[PDB]
Amino acid sequence: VQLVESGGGLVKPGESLRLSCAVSGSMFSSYVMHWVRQAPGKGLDWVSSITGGGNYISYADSVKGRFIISRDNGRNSLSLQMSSLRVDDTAVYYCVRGLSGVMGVTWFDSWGQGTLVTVSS
Amino acid sequence: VQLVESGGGLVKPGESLRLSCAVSGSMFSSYVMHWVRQAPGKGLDWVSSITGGGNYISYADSVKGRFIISRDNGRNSLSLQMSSLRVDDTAVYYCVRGLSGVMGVTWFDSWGQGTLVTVSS
Amino acid sequence: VQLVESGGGLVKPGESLRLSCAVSGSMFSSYVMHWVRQAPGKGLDWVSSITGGGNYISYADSVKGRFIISRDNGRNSLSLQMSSLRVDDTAVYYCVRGLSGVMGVTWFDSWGQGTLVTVSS
Amino acid sequence: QNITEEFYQSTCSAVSKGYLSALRTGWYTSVITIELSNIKENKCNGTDAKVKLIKQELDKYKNAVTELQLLMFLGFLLGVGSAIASGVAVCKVLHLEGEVNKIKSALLSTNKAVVSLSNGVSVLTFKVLDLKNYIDKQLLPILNKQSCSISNIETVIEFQQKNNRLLEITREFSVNAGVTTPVSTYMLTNSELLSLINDMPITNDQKKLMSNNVQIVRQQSYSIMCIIKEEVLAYVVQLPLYGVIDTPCWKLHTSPLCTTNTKEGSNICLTRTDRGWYCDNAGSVSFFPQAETCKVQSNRVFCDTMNSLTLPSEVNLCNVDIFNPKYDCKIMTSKTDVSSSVITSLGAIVSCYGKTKCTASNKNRGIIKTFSNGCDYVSNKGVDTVSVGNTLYYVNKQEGKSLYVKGEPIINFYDPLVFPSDEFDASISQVNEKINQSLAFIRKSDELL
Amino acid sequence: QNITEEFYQSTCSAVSKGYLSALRTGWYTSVITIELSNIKENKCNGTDAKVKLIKQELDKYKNAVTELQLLMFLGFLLGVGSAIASGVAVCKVLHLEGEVNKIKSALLSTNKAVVSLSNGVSVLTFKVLDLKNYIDKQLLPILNKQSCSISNIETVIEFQQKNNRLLEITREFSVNAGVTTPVSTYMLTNSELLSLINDMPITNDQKKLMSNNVQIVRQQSYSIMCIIKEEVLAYVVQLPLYGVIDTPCWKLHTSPLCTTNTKEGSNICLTRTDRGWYCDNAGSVSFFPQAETCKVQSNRVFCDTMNSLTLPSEVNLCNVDIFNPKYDCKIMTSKTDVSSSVITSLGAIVSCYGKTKCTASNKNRGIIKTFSNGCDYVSNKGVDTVSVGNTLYYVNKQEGKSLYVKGEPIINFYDPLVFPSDEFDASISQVNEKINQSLAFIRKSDELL
Amino acid sequence: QNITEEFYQSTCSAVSKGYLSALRTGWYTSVITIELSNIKENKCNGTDAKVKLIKQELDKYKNAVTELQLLMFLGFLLGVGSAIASGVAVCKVLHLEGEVNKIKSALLSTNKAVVSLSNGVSVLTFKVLDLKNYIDKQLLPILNKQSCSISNIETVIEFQQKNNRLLEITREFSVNAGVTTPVSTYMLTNSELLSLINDMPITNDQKKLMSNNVQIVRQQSYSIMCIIKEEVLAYVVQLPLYGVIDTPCWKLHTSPLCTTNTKEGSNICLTRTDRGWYCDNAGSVSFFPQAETCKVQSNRVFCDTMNSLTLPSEVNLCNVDIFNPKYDCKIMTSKTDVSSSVITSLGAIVSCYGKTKCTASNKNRGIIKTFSNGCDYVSNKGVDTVSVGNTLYYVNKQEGKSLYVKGEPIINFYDPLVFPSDEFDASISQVNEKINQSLAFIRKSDELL
Amino acid sequence: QSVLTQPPSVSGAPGQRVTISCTGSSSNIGAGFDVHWYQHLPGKAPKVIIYENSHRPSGVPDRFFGSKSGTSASLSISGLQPEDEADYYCQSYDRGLDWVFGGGTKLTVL
Amino acid sequence: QSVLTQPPSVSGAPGQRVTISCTGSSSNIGAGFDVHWYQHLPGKAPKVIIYENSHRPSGVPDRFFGSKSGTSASLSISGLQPEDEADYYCQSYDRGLDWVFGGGTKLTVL
Amino acid sequence: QSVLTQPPSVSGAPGQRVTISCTGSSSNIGAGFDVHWYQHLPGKAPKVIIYENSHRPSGVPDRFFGSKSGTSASLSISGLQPEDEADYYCQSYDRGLDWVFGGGTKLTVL
Repeated sequence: VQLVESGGGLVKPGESLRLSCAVSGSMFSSYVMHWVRQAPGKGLDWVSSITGGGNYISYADSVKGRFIISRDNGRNSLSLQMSSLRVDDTAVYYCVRGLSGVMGVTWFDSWGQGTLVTVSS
Repeated sequence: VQLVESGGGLVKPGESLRLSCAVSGSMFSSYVMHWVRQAPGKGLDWVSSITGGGNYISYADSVKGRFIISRDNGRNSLSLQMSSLRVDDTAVYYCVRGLSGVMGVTWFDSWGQGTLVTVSS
Repeated sequence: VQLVESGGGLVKPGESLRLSCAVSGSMFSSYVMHWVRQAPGKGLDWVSSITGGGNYISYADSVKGRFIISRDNGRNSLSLQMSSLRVDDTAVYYCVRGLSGVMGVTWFDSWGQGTLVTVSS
Repeated sequence: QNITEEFYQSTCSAVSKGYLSALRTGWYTSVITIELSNIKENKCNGTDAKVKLIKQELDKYKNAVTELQLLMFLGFLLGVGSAIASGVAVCKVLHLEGEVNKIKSALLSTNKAVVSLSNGVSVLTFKVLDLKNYIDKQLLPILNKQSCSISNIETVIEFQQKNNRLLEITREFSVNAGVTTPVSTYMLTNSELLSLINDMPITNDQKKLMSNNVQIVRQQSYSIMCIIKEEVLAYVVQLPLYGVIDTPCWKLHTSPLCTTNTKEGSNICLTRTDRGWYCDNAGSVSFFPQAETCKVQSNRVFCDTMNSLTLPSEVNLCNVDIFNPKYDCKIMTSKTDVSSSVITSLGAIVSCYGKTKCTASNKNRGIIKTFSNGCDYVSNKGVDTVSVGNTLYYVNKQEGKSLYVKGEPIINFYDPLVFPSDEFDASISQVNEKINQSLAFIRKSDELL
Repeated sequence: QNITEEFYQSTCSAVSKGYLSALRTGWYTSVITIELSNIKENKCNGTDAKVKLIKQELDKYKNAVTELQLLMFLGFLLGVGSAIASGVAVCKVLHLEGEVNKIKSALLSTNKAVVSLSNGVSVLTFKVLDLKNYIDKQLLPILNKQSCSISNIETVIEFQQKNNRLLEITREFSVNAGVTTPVSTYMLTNSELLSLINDMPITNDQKKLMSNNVQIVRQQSYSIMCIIKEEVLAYVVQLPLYGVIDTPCWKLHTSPLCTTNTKEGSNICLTRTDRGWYCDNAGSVSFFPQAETCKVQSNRVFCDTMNSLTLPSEVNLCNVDIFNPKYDCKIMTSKTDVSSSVITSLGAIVSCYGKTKCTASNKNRGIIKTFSNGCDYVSNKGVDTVSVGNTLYYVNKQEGKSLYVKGEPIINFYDPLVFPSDEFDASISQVNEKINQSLAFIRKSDELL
Repeated sequence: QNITEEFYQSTCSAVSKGYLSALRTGWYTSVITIELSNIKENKCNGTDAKVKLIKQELDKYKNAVTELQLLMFLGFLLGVGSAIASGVAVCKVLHLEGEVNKIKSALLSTNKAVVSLSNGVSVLTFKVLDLKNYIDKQLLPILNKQSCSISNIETVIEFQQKNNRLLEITREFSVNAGVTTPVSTYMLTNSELLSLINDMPITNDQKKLMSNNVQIVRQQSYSIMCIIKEEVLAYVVQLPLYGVIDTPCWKLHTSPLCTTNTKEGSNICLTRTDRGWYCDNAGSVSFFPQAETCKVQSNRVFCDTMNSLTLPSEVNLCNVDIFNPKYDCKIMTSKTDVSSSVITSLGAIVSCYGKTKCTASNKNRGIIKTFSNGCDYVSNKGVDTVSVGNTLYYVNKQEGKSLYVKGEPIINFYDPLVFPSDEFDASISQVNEKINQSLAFIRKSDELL
Repeated sequence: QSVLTQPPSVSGAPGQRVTISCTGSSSNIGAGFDVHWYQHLPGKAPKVIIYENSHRPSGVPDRFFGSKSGTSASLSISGLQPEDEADYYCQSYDRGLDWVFGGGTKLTVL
Repeated sequence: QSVLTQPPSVSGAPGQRVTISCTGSSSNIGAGFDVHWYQHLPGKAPKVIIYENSHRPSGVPDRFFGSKSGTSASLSISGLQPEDEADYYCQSYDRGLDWVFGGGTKLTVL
Repeated sequence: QSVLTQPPSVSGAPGQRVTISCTGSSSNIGAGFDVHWYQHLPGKAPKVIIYENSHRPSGVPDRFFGSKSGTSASLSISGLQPEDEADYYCQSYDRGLDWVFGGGTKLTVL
C-alpha cells in the first residue's frame, strides 16, 4: 500500500519535465489519487487530482493548465508534465492515494515518500 | 367462544359506574366488538361499538359522549364507563362479538349472558 | 407438407360453385394461406388470402366481394364460394401455404398441385 | 404511538409489533359518467384569431372523443388472481342494450343517484364534469350567430378549464391501455372521491379511515373503461372495500444467519424465508410476502388481501420457539455467507460474515458499535446510519420501544458434516426429517462393514 | 366470441382455448422531428403585462430546449435482451455528420417524406409540430415592431396551445431518463400514429389489427432521444412490428395439486410450473411465462416475443397426457400444502387444503359450492365470487363454454415414502428417474443385509 | 470510447470491460419550500366572466391546498432496505414545533439560505415558487376594489401559469401516495436542480458528473411530503450522493451452457448465476445482480449501492479460471436444454440446443453465421440482428472491440451419470464436493458386494 | 321509534309457512346494505339465524329461509315447530343511528 | 397491366450469367417492402427460389443470387444449365392490389 | 494566504491537554463539508490522525480527539507525550481552490 516515486532534482525554470509515480497497490483502479506539495517556510499546499479512469481531471487555483497530470492504469503509474516553472514551484511533492468518503470527499490516506524538486538558479 | 360478563345491579341515576366484560376468547384482537341493550316493553336497541386496536370508537345517536367504551387487549376484557344516567338506561346489556363482513359490516355473532342494570328510584 | 386440392371442371358463367382445398399439414393453425390463379397467356395474378382464425380476411382488387374464402381449422380444409363469374376466371388455381415474415410479409411457400377451372362457353 | 419491536437471536429475525391495519377484502364498482356532447358541424367559414382558438379546441375535443371511441422469498407459493374482474363484470353488464338510457334517465335531475341495473347489483352513478350542460347553450349558439365570431375572449379559457379534465382522461387512459392504476386526481376529484366514499355501503369506521387516508385508496383503485356511445361516456372506478379494521399486523423481517466458521467457504446457513406482513383476521392470519404490495402509511398497514396466504394462528408461536411442534416454521438452507443487513421498522439487523467491516454510525458521534461476526441488532435510538462492508443503509427514525430477546443461534444446534444445503424452500420438520434420514444413513453405512 | 376452456383434473390445470393472437416478432424505427426555432435575443426593454406573459413563455421554451440539449415460476429459465437496440441503432446512425441536414432537405416540402440514409435502412421521418414555421413570422416580427408590445391577447394562448406539446415532451423525457414507455398521446398524436401505421411496410391485415388496437401498440413502443442541435430536434419512436396474425394462443393456468392427507404437514405435492401463454408460430410454439408482459385486450393476445421460449408442438400433448413420452412436461415438487386459488379466463381453480373453508358465492343466491379437499374447478356461469380461506377473489365474467375432463390426481400415482420434494424446477422424466433410482437404492439396501 | 469486451467459452459468459461508473453510496436531503398563501374570504357578490375564471382558479388552488393538508438469478441473496429513510428522518426532525418558523425567518431575505435545525444536520432550504409574494398584493387588493371586477384579462392567465406548478405537485403527489419517483421537472425545475446540486457538499468532480448527467439523478431521487401548516408547505427532495467516481465496472452476462447430447432430454447443464454489474470501490467490488436497477446512460453506470452485495477482488479471477481456488464462483445446475440468447453490450451470446434454427442476420446481406449446437458468440461488427428459434433479438450497435477467449466448455469436464442437477444456487466447490461424495458412495456400494 | 318497521302481531299454527317481513328507509337496507335476522327465546342469549340475507351459521335447520329485495327483507319458516315461539329480529346499518334494530316480531304457535 | 414490370424476352446460352431485372412503383418494393423470386418449370408447381431478397430455401443451388436496391430487384444465375428453362417471377406487396405478381420472364437456353 | 486560519504558535508541556483549533470561511467546512487532521513529524511522510472529524485509522492512540462545529474545528491531545512534536494540519474542501490546506501548527514540548 506504500507509494514510491522518483524524478526529483534541480531544474532550470521555464522548461517542461516529467515527474512520475510508481504506486505498487493491488487495487489501484478505484482509489482516487492526488499530488500535494510543501516548501520550507510557507505551509503545505495542494497541486493536483485524478479520479479513476481519467475523465474528471481537476486542478488547483494557484496552478491551472500549466501542470498536466495523467496516469496509466495498466502500468500502475502516474505522471505530470511540468510545462511552466516559476520560483514558487520548488517544493517536496507527495503522491497521495485517498479513498472515497461517506459522501464523496477524500482524506488523503497513506502518503508517498516525497521527491524534492528545486527550481531556483 | 362464549362471553361472560358481570357488573350489574341497582344504580341511582346521575352517578357513574363501570360495566366489565370478561370474554375468554383465543383471538380477541381482530373481532369487532359491541354492546347492545334491551328493555322490557320497547324493542331492543344499540349502545356502543369498538374495533380492534381502539382508534375507531363509534356510538349510538341515543347516547353520545356520555358512555365511554374501552377494552384491555392484554387482559382480554371490555369496559364501559357509565357517565351520567337517565331513566331509559335500565336494561339487560349484552356483550356481542362479531366478525368482519364480506364488505365491512358485522352481523352480531355469539352473544353474552346478559347483565341487568336497573336505574329506577 | 404438400398441398392437394380438387374441385375443377367446366362451369357455366354466372352461377356459384365451391372449390375446396385439402391441406394435410401437422401445424395447420398458424400458416397464412393464399389462393392464386394463372391463365394461359397472361402471367400470374392474386385472388385471395386467409390468416389465423379468419378475422383478417383480405381480397384482391380485381375481384372483391364476389369470391368468399373460408377455412375449417378442425377439418383441415379451405373453401371458396365462387359467387358470380366472368370470362377472366378460367385459370389454374393454386393453394399457397406461406409462413409469417421477419416483419409480416409472406413469400408464398409450398404450392398445391393446381386445379384447372374453365368458364368459357 | 406504540410501534414496538422484538429481535429474536434464535433466527435473528425482527418482529415489529403494533401496526393496526386495514385489509382489502372486497371491491366496489362505481360508474362515473361524463356527460358528453354531439356536434353536427362547426363549419365557421369566417376566420378570426379567437374563433381559430375555439376551433382548434373543439377539434382537440373531437379527436379526444374519437380516441375514447377507439378506447372501448415466499412469492412463488402464493395465489395469482386478476384484480380487475369486478370492473369487467359491471362493464359487461353495462354493454347490454337499454342500461345506458336507464342511467341517463336516472341521472337527469339528481347529481348522485343510484341505479339498480338489470343484474340486481347497485352501482353508484354520478356525473362529475357535465360538459353536455355547458356545450348545450354556451358555445354552439354563440358560434352560429355572429358569422362565427366570439365577442369575448374569456370563453375559450373557460373551455380550456372545462376540457382539461376530459383531455387528461384521454391521455391517461390511452397511455395505460384500458386499465390504469393509481386513479389520478383529474380522473376523480378528491371532493368527489370523499363524497363517493361517504355514500357507499361501508362501515362508518371505514368511512373515517378512508377519508383520513384517501391517498392509499387512490393508490389502490382500478379504473376501467365502459361504453362511450350515446354521448354518455362512462368508466367504472373500482374502489377498494376494506374489511377488517384496526387489527394488529406484526411485520417479520429476517436476515441470513450463517455459521461463525471462517475456513474457506464451508459454512451452513438458515435464512428464514418468511419475510412480510402478518395481519390478524377472523380466526386466522393473512400472510403478505410481497413487501412491495403493502403500504405502510402512518402506522396503519393497508394491504392486498388477494395477494396473501392464509395461516393458522399457531404461526405466532413460530415467533418464539422455532422448533415448536404446533406450526411448521419455514426456513431456507444456504451455504453462501455474504454480509447482509435488513433495516427493520425501527432498528437494523446486520450479519457481517467472513471478513467485512460493518459499523453503526451516528452523524453526531461517529462509529459506535462495530458489529462482530454473527447476526446482531442495533436499535433506533443512538444511530442513524448502518454501514455493512462498502454499502450504506439509512435506518428508519420512527420513534418507539425495542426489545432484545437474548439467545443462541440455531446454527449451533445443527451438525455441519450432515446438514443439507439445497432446499430453496423447506420447513423445520422437513429439514429435521432429512437430518434424521441421513443420520440413519450414516449408521447403516457404519453397520454394513 | 368462442373463448372455450378445459379443466384437467390430472394436474388441476386450466387451459383456456381460442385466443387468436399477435406476436411482436420485429421492431420498426420512425424518426419524429419537431421543427425547433433559434432566437438570437428577446430583449424587450419596454414592459407590459402581455409582453411579460410572452417573455415568460419564451423563457420556458428556452429552458425546455436547453434541457433537451442536456437530454442527448418459469421466469429464470428465459432469454434476457435489451428492448431498445433498434432505436439506439438508428440514433447512432443519425449521429454521424450530415444526416439531419439531409432529413431537413428531404422534409422541406412533403410532410411524410422518406429518406434512405447512409446505412441503407429506410426510416419514416416526419414532422408533427412545425414550431419553426410558427415562430418564423408570427411572434418575432411582432415582438420587434411596436417597442415590444402585443396588440392582441389571444396570441399568447395560441402559443400555449402550440408549446404544450414540446413542454410535455421535455417533462416526459426528463422524468424517464432518455427512454420512456408507453408512448404518450402528446408524444405522438393518434391521428399521426394511425397515418404512420398506415404508411409503414407491413401487412394490410396487420394495418387493420393495429388500427383497431392502437392501445397496445401505444403501450409497447419505445421512444428514444436523438440529435437535438441545428434546430431540428428529433427522436425515434420504435414501434412494434407484429408477425403472425390470429394464431391460437391457449393459456395455461396451474394450481398446486397437493395430497389429500391431513396428518400434520407431511404432504406430497405437485405444482405444474408451466403457467403462461402458448402461441403457435411457424412450426413451433412460443411460450410466454411472464403473464405480466402479455396483454389480453379483447380476445386478442399481444405479447413480447423477446421474453419467450420456443417449444415443439408436442407440448400440446403435454396438456392431455402428463406422462406422455413425447414432450417432457415441467413440474415442481413441494411439501407445503397451503390453500390456493387461481382464476382462469372464465372460471376458477381452487385447492382447499388442511382445514380451510372455501366457497363459490354468487351475489344473488349466496354460497353454492363449498369445495372439499383436492383441486376443483368452478365455472363462470353460476358464480361471480370465489372465497378461499379468508381471501376473496373475483372471477372473470367473460362469456364462453367450459369443459371439465374427469380423472384422478397424479399424486395418487406416486409413493409417499420415496418421493423427492426439493426440486424447484424439474420434469416428469427427471422425477420418475429419481423415483426409480431411490427405489433401486431401497432394493439394494434391503438386499445388502 | 474504449468499451471492450471478452467472451469466455469456458462458461460461455461475456464480460464487457471499461464502464467507468458512479455508485450511490449516500443520500442528501434538501427541504424545498413553496411559499403558500392564506385567504380569509373570496366572496365576490358581483359576477362577471373573468371574475368567474379567477374564482374557479382560486377554488382549484384551495382544493389543492386542502388535498395537500390531507397529505401529511441472484436476487434472493441480497440485502433489502427502505430507500426513503433519510427523507423520513428530516421530516420527523421538521415536525417538531418551531423549526419551520425558523425556516421562514432564515428564508426571508436570501433565496438559497442554509439552516442548522435542532438535530445538527445542515439542510438546504430554498423557495422555488414564492406564491405568497405573488398573492400578497397582486390579486387580493384587485379583487376587493372594483366590486369584484378585474380590469385586465391577462392576470388570470398569469395566475394559471404560476399555479400550474402547485397543481401538478398536488396531482403527482396524490397519485404516488406520499413518495414519488422519479422527481418530475415541475417538482424541481432543472435550473433549480443544477443550482442546488452545485451548492451541496460534494466533490467538484461529482458536480461535473451530476450536472452533465442530471437525467439519471432526476430518475433516482425521492421527494416526500412534510409539514403543510403555517402557509409554508415544504417537501424534502432526498437526492443521491455519489461516492466513487469513474471506477471500472465490468458487466457480466451468462447463458445456459448445456451439453451437446441430443438423445431425448437427458442433458446436463450449468448456468453461471452471476449476471449483473461489478463495480470497483474501496478494496472490494460491489455486485449488482438487479440489472433493472442500474442505469447504463452513455458509457457511465449509475447503480443503487443499497441493492448490492460486497465481494473480494478475487471474483475478478472468477472471470479467467472457473476452477480457481481463491474465490468460489457461483453456478446453477439444470437439466432443461432450451435455446436461449443474451445480447451482450456489443455482440450477442447464443446457445442453440436440441433441434433449433438460429442465425445472425445483417439487414444488408442476410444470414451470415447459422450457429450450431452449443454456446457461441457473434460480434457487433457484421450483424445487426440475431434470431434464435421463433424469436428475433436486436443486438446493440455500440462501437468497441471484442475478444474471443477460445476454450472448451466445462460441461465436458463433468460425469453425466453422477452429476447433480437440483441446485438453484450453488458453487464450484459445493458441486465438486457433491460429485466427490457421490463418487465415494459409488465406490463404497461397489465394494460392499 | 326505530327506522325499521315490522308489525309485531304475527302468529301461526304449526305446520304451514309463516313469513316475517320488515321494511326500512332509503338510507338503510336499500343503499347496498345488509339485513341479518336473530332469534330471542326467553332464557338463553340471542343468536343469529341468518346473516348477509342468504347464509346460515353451523347449527341452523332448513326451516329458516331469508331474502332481501329493494328496501324490504323477509324471512320464511316452512312447517313451524312448537318451541320456535320467540322474538325474531331484523338489523340494518342506517347511516345515522349506526346499528339500528327493529321492534321485533313475537312469533308464537296457536 | 400489373404494377410490376420486367421484359419477358430474356434468354441465354448455358455457361454464362443471366440477370433478370424487375422494377415496381413507389408504393411497392421501395417503400421498405420485400421481393421474392420463384420458378415455373411446366408440370410441377412453382416453388420459392429466393425470399427476403437474400435468403434461400433448403434445396436451391448456388446459381441463383438475388438482390434488391431502391425500387429495382435483380436475380443473377451463374453458369446456366439446360433444364432451367422456366418462368422466373417477382412478387411484391403493393398497398392497393395486395400481393401483386409480375408478368414473368421466360428463361430458355439457346 | 490560505483560507484556513490557525495560529501557528501553540506549545505545551507533556502531561496535560493541548487543543489545536482552526477556522474556515463560509464556503469551506461550514457548508456541510468535512475536516481532517494529519501530522508532519520530520522524516516519515505525513499520515492521517483523524478523518471525518470523528473516525480514526488503525494505528492511532487515544490521545487525539477531534471535533467540528459550525465553521471551527478542534483537536485535543490528552496527556501529551514527548515525540509528538510535529506539524498538525487541517484540510477542508473549499469550492474555489479545491482541497485547501491550513498553515500548519508546530506542536513542540517544553
